[PDB]
Amino acid sequence: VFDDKLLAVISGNSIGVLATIKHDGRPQLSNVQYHFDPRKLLIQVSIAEPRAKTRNLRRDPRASILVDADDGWSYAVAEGTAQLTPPAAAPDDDTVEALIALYRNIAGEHSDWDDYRQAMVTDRRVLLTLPISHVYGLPPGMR
Amino acid sequence: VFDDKLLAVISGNSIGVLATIKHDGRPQLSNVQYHFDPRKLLIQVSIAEPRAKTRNLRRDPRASILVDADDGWSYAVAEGTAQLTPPAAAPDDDTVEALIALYRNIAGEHSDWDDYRQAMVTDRRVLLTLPISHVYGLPPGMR
Repeated sequence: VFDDKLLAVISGNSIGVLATIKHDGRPQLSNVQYHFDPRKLLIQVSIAEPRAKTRNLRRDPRASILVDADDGWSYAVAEGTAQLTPPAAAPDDDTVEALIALYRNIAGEHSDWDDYRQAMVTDRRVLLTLPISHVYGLPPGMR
Repeated sequence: VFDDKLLAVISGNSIGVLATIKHDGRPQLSNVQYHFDPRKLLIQVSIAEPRAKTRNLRRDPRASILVDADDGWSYAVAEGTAQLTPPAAAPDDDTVEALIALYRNIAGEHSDWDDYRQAMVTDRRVLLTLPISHVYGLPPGMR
């Protein structure tokens, strides 16, 4: 279904442009760090619980992330309907535990897990899981 | 002021991620080459009529462009309402002249302007002018 060349771009990077839908219908853009599960074909990112115009994400979870290739203009865009965990509220709740696994997948073992836990709570962190439904873009070539 | 920091990010780059809105309301992402006019605070890009982004802009002109700072992580996002010229129809029309102006600003003096003129018509090129109405993001020093 998906172009392996585009999936390779996603696999060879760890940051991209996340796009969600604001109340007025306009996309909200940001540079985020992500984890890509190549078998389950899903992308995971950590965000603070949205507020104001960005909160619309809660009622319309359609999202996309653009990832840059290593050549001149190539890029891949993963599209899907995001699933969100409730915001982190306790240093040991299910959400934080899930965010610890995400951190491990993206950066590895943290130096002060206790600091991390409180940071997640202070930022009302949400783990956004985006199962990939559509992949498009411009595939890089032999180089 | 703070906006000056976001505008400096935009002024210091020539590529960004354009987000248009699909027929169904979902964001559509792609990258684009651009020229920033500090004089009128405009972002100018060359797009082809048949492309998805152009068709999206013809129905809903709202657009956003995210640009990375020189650190590749900090960024700025320009939000505004796109103004599109009709597609180049004749080698000497105003749309072509506007595209010649853009080419000079982005790449410099073309070797064969007559060839460029023909090319713009063949590709149904359009000049996208995005006056920056609002800017947001996390400029250097905030990440």
